[PDB]
Amino acid sequence: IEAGAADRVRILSEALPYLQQFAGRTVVVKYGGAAMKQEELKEAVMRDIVFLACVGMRPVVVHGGGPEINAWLGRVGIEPQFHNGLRVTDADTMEVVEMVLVGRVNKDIVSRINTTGGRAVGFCGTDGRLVLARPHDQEGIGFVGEVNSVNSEVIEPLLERGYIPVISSVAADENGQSFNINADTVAGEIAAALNAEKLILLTDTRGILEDPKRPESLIPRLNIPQSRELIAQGIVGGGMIPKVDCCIRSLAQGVRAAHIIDGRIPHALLLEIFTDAGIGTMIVGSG
Amino acid sequence: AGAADRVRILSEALPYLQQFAGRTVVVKYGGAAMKQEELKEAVMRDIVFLACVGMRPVVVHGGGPEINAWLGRVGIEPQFHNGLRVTDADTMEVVEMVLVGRVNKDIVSRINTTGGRAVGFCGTDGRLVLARPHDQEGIGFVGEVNSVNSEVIEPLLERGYIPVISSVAADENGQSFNINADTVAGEIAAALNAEKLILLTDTRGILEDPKRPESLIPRLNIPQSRELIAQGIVGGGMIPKVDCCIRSLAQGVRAAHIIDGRIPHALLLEIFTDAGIGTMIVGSGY
Amino acid sequence: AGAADRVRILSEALPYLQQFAGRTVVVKYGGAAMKQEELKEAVMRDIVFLACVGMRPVVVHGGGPEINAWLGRVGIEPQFHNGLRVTDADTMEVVEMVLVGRVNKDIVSRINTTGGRAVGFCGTDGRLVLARPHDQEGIGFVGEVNSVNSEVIEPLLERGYIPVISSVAADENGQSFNINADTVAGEIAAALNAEKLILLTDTRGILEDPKRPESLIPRLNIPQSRELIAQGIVGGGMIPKVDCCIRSLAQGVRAAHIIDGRIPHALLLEIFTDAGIGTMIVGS
Amino acid sequence: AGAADRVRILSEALPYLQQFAGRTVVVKYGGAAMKQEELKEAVMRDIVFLACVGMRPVVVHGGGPEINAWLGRVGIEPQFHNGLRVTDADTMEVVEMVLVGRVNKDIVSRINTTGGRAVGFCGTDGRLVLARPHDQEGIGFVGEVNSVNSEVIEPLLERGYIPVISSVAADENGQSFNINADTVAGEIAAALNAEKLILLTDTRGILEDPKRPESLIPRLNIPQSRELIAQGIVGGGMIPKVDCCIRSLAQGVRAAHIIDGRIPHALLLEIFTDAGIGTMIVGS
Amino acid sequence: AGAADRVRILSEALPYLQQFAGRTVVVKYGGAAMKQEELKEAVMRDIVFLACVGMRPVVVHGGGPEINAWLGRVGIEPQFHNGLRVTDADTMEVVEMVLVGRVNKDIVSRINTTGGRAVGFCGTDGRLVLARPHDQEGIGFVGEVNSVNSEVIEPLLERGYIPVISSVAADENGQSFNINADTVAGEIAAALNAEKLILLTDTRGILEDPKRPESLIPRLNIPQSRELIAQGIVGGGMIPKVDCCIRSLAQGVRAAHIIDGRIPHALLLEIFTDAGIGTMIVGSGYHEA
Amino acid sequence: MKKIEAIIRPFKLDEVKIALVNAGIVGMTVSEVRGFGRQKTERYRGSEYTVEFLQKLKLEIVVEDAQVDTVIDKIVAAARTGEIGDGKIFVSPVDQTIRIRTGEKNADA
Amino acid sequence: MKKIEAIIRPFKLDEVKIALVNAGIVGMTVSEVRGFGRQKGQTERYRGSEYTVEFLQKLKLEIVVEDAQVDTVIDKIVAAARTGEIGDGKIFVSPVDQTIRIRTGEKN
Amino acid sequence: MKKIEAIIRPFKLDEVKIALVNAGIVGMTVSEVRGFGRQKGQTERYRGSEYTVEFLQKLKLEIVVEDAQVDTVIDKIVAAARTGEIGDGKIFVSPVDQTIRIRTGEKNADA
Ligand SMILES: CC(=O)N[C@@H](CCC(=O)O)C(=O)O
Ligand SMILES: CC(=O)N[C@@H](CCC(=O)O)C(=O)O
Ligand SMILES: CC(=O)N[C@@H](CCC(=O)O)C(=O)O
Ligand SMILES: CC(=O)N[C@@H](CCC(=O)O)C(=O)O
Ligand SMILES: CC(=O)N[C@@H](CCC(=O)O)C(=O)O
Ligand SMILES: [Cl-]
Ligand SMILES: [Cl-]
Ligand SMILES: [Cl-]
Ligand code: NA
Ligand code: NA
Ligand code: NA
Ligand code: NA
Ligand code: NA
Repeated sequence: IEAGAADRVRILSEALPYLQQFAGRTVVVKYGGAAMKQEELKEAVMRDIVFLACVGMRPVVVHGGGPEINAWLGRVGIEPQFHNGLRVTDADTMEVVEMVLVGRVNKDIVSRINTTGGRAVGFCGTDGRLVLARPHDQEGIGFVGEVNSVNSEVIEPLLERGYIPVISSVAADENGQSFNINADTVAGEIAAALNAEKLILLTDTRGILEDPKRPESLIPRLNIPQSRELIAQGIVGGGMIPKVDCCIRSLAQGVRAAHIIDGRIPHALLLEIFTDAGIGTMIVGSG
Repeated sequence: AGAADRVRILSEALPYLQQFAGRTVVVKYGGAAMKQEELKEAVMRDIVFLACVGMRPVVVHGGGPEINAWLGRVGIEPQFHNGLRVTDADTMEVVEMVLVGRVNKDIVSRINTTGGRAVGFCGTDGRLVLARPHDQEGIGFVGEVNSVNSEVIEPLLERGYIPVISSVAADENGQSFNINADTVAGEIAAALNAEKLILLTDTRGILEDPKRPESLIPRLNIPQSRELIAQGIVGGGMIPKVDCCIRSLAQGVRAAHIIDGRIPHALLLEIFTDAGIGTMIVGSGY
Repeated sequence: AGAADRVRILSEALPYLQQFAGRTVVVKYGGAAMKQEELKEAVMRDIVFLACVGMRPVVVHGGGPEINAWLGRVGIEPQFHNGLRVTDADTMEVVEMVLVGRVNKDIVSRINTTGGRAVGFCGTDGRLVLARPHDQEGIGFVGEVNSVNSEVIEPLLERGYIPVISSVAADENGQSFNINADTVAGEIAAALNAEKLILLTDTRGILEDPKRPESLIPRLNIPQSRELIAQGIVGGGMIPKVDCCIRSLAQGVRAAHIIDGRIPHALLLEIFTDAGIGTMIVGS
Repeated sequence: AGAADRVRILSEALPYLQQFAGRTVVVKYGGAAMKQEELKEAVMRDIVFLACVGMRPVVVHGGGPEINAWLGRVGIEPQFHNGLRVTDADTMEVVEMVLVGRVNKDIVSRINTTGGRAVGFCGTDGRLVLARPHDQEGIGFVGEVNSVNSEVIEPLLERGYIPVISSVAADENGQSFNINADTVAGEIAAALNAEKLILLTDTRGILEDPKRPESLIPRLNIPQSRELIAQGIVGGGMIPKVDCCIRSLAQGVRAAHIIDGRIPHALLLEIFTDAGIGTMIVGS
Repeated sequence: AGAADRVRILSEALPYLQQFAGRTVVVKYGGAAMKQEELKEAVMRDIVFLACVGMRPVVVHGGGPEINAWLGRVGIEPQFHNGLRVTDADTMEVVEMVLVGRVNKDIVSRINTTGGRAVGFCGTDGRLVLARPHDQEGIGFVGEVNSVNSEVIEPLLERGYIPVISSVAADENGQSFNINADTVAGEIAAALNAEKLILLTDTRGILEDPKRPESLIPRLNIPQSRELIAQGIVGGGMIPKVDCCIRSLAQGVRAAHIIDGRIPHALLLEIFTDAGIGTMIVGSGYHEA
Repeated sequence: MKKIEAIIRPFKLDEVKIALVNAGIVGMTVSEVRGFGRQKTERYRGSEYTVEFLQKLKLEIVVEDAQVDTVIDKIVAAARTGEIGDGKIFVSPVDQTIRIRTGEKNADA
Repeated sequence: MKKIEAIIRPFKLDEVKIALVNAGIVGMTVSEVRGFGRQKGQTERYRGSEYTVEFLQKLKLEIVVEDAQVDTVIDKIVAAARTGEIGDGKIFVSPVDQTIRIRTGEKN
Repeated sequence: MKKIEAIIRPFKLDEVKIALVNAGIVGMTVSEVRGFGRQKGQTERYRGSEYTVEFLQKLKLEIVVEDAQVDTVIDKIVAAARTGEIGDGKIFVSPVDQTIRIRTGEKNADA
């Protein structure tokens, strides 16, 4: 007997163990692909990030934005070019990359978090030398960078005070030249720097499948040697290789867990953190 | 794929989580919520939830029924005058042992195993509450709150602990006094400048027409509450509860809630839902 | 022994160093100082100097010319109504990309390589500046400063970082707005309770007689500034600059300077010399 | 329309200011720098400059000549065993009064009026320096530094004060001892883990050939310095100075400078110029 | 058994220890307390005791007799104009050397070896005291306290050190001035918002009838003190001491004590006993009419 | 022309302000104040007090003679809790009012 | 009916309060204030320092009283707050038209 | 005899004080105050932000003066405190019956 309607409450109460498990922990999310393209997914990502902060965790958003860049390159008469995964980026292209990622996309994210009620602060690597860039090993592709160093001093106090850093993947040379860095690898390095509990890559895939020709042979949990074996067996292929490499490289530096998850589904973040639903593969440095 | 959407019931909770971020909530835990196992477990889970989610719950409690049981075991007969327990020297000793020793540690213990970090006090610990004798005379060592000093518990609150406070407090000379738990809860709230005082009660809240259940008044202010008392609409043991709310609101507590502790998860229902589990009384309206 | 000296000059700077110890200085960096390479390099060296010597520089900037160049590259036409840029949805997107993305990071980058530690914001970062639509209508997404929240930048200032702030800020609902950089600089100054607001300008300061370029007024107060406006002695695009100074001074900024950004090391010349590179306006 | 363009010079000082930002510099002030009015005024100006510009100057001093004057006024004859002052009970009383009471407060006083904030200690204040008797017997109350406790001065340094330390320190039982000011300076430097120890000296530095004015050795390391001693190229009263530098470097002070205090602004010349006012000895 | 109801005494001190927990006490150390060895040792032990037990002692001192001895050794003849020392350029130099150099470090030194941690200043250190010339002209470099800045010693106090302050302070241009140590003690007390100012003196306190002890007045307030001056009951060199107390009380110091430094452990006797070693003056104004 | 000082409970500020603005009241100052107004005890942050000073707010408005009664009613209604410590209102004469930026004057009673 | 404002030395609050309560004075407010009052080319001592024209921390004490009570209340304040040193403060007396208790509505 | 209360912009204190002292004004108190003077259609700027109806930090300056001095004191305050921007403040003039110096007892009930 006898009143009331929603029990949001029982579900709320059931979230306790998960809330308890990651209290105060740092979570670095690489936001891109479909989660960034489609409006519904994008709104949910912003709501989940705000949720995480509000509930006592420390979300960090890292992003790039290939499609958005392509659109602007088109508007200026430049034709998009790629060399095995990485964007071929000349002086002219680099200017646009910078303007799009730092100026437009970054402030779209900060802006949305702000109106959802979080307090977001947008950086690129060059702000406070958060990320120092060096040229990527791959020659002949212009100003594509590798992360030479990360200095988290600029964002740590902000994190302690409850702000949500939103970090674009562009970073300056030690001489001031901007470089285009792959956002996954920036996310992994920030995670390593922050000694993060989780690195989460929002991805256009279901995770890692053991058999591609068998939709949900989804591998829930892998460790490093196991991941290596999958690469060597070609089970992990194409554009999944750099993603796995990025996870391994981050885990080896002490990040507790790396998640390659399906950003194509609404609320992917909350689904990963607070559910046992199979939205992706966790890769760990342990067991 | 996938089965539970706990997730979107989670996402919908956001505005409520945002609304009370960092805010202090003083809950007076008693009655059915304390008697039945089902409700007791939920109360502990709710308190732990509030802390975990960034709010600052404070539990205040008494335990009339548990006292009665012990008095019976020692050959003392329970006695009451107008709501308050007639407590002589002998009775006071038992009251103290039950409330401070047994009931308090049951609450602290349960929060601890639920994964919170509770610390149990009574008024005499760090002079949290200084007692003076109650105005009603001939009822023995029944106390009124003479002063509250929150210095002992706020650093603990800042650090995320859950204070659990029993309603017993010492005289300035060391004599224990039995204080009504509602009024202790109200004064702690006032001291902490709390966002909410919430009384877990054995009633639906305040009914406008006591003969009709649907007449539950969701929101009242002070003059309105006074007007209900004067009209006899608020009566019996609801009067001291309303008085305690008014007294607390006047000292700057933002809102007081008289809610139905007989229902599982009453706390979460009040904080995070628009369900009618009680009456909110505010110092500003209507 | 002994070549340059170089030390006497250094020793003579003491009273100026002493005078502004720990003080906050908000510099609006624009016009020629931003266009020409020599001046630009000197501005960055001066900002780094101020920090390094114990003061608290804050750089605020816009960048009209560099916006124009990009608008051109995308087939959009530059358009202005009485000083303010007419900025539609499409234009606003480019304004944002240029100011926040390109110009802001050029400044941050250069300070960094000069040896300072710069951090670049726009109004929307941490809600540093909340925008509202400008009173002037039919000019699109031109903003006014609705509120400033300095909480995001002062711990950074405490720690010795140089905030570099672009004049773009979001609406309460997330819509970007284009705000005039002088007015942003004035409001940041007011928020920070700054010692000085300095506008780097393409003029000598305020002249008593426009035909007589040696007629520079070194010091003015508010009522005096108002009289000059009313007499037409201050005119054209000098009016909004003076208004911005007055508005800032009334909120408690100690002094406002309209100085000549066309001259190398304008900043140091103002702070550490008695050279006439501009007009100081004070609240007394 | 410029004039005293002190500004290029000021801008050029940036790399030096950057290089020693926040660093601690312990200066032993004595000799001609302390005797002549012009030099003295410049020393005080340079110390105040260093603090004001973000560094952490510490002044350590003795004052042999001043002591001699007072001993004369009281009918005591000055006496020296090789380098060190022969100081009996009576002499020690005067040494204390002169160094702690007169000379120390002259320095503190002048820094204060130049706009710094100086605080004067001797070793006995807060047990900054605990004295033990010097190894050399028969010379009375000459001390060595037994221990240094920097706890008393480092909060003061953190708050921007300029400690001025006289070289007198008490025994563990309360007896004052006279310590050589170079060695006190070196030990304070070691305690503070100082960036530099600078000795203001009545010499050009260390000459590679005492009779070649431009033979000034600009930079030495420890084994090199040892070699110069063993070859007699460093002799007389330069030996203890070099020893004191070596002793200090071995404890972790980055660089020790023996410089010409006879020249105005010696301090700034060393820190902010590449002029040859002395020899730097390093632990590298 | 004992010999050990040393405890009973220790336990009885409790209320006094409770009363002044954490409080600041500025003691002007001079006269016989400073001359005789037994009294001197006890003063240093009492100061160390106060700190160790949680209070915050500050020692302020001059040293007229010591100065006289040194003036003599240099061929200078001591000279006074009604209380204040006539101090020319030459005399000023010696005053400085004696008070700052010799006497101050004797105090600091002794506290240190008794197990406290003393730090010695004069007014010029950190501009603790800024001097201006005294109103009385023709007496050379005698100063008045122009300002006090306690920023230099506050943190030291917070950290449990015992400041020992000599009464010499510089002009704003750098010239040393000789200030009366009572008045320096009173102004430091005011600056520190001290609980007590205590003057160690060569008198029993204030006697009601001076040609008869002990008409010792235990407690006075301001109007009452003024009354005693106007009636001549407080006279001679007691006037400036009372003036200094009044001046300090009016600035918010809770109580001023003129006590007998001639008796061993005068300080503890005052703080922890109800013994009559002096007169307490408080800032109230109750005198009847 | 009259000055109205109302000593009020701090939490009541916003409610009283809203009532006054709605009654057409334009200018207003608040200051922090401690007070006691004792009939027989007052509660404050949980404690009982008799004669000690308790944190309250002093709200000051200047108003036309004719507006006085309704402004009082408005304040009383907005600030009352019915518990001891509710505060007091004082009415006193004002001769003249000057706006600093315009120089504009005013004289009523 | 009169308002009495007394600017006083902060440490004097308790003594003045006690004098007023004993004189039968019931309601009272204090606020923190800075002031300067002095002449005639003569200095106020505050926290050890000399001041001429700068604002020094004082307390403003306000009471409302019956016309007949004014003189004895003044005497009472003067006697309780006086030290005789510069900086003792001032008392101002001004008219009050009306008094209203907020909880009862009772006019005076 | 009149009391003059001036609500002013905090930074203006020193300039107003100097103007008053020079006008021969002797005694003076300041207190910290929050205020709003809300001319509708118009917001006040304070530390960068726009405000309509919220309380903003100001200073309350109080002097007691002779009837004859009132007009020139007002002029002096107005001239010293004005910026021309909204938020400049207000001056109130009210009667004072009597003045007593605490240390001397000297009462001013001017004629
Ligand atoms: C080097 C490189 O390819 N950078 C990416 C950045 C975008 C992202 O990582 O999402 C690019 O498209 O230019
Ligand atoms: C005085 C009094 O009646 N105390 C209550 C305490 C329990 C409660 O109120 O919850 C009692 O039962 O003794
Ligand atoms: C509104 C407006 O015109 N903004 C400027 C940018 C900032 C500035 O240059 O001051 C513009 O040129 O678009
Ligand atoms: C021991 C000794 O000779 N001390 C030095 C004082 C300190 C110094 O100047 O080095 C002296 O001449 O007495
Ligand atoms: C001015 C003056 O008389 N100074 C004192 C020293 C300080 C003191 O002992 O009071 C003196 O005898 O010279
Ligand atoms: Cl009341
Ligand atoms: Cl006076
Ligand atoms: Cl206005
Ligand atoms: Na999971
Ligand atoms: Na609800
Ligand atoms: Na200048
Ligand atoms: Na050099
Ligand atoms: Na005593």
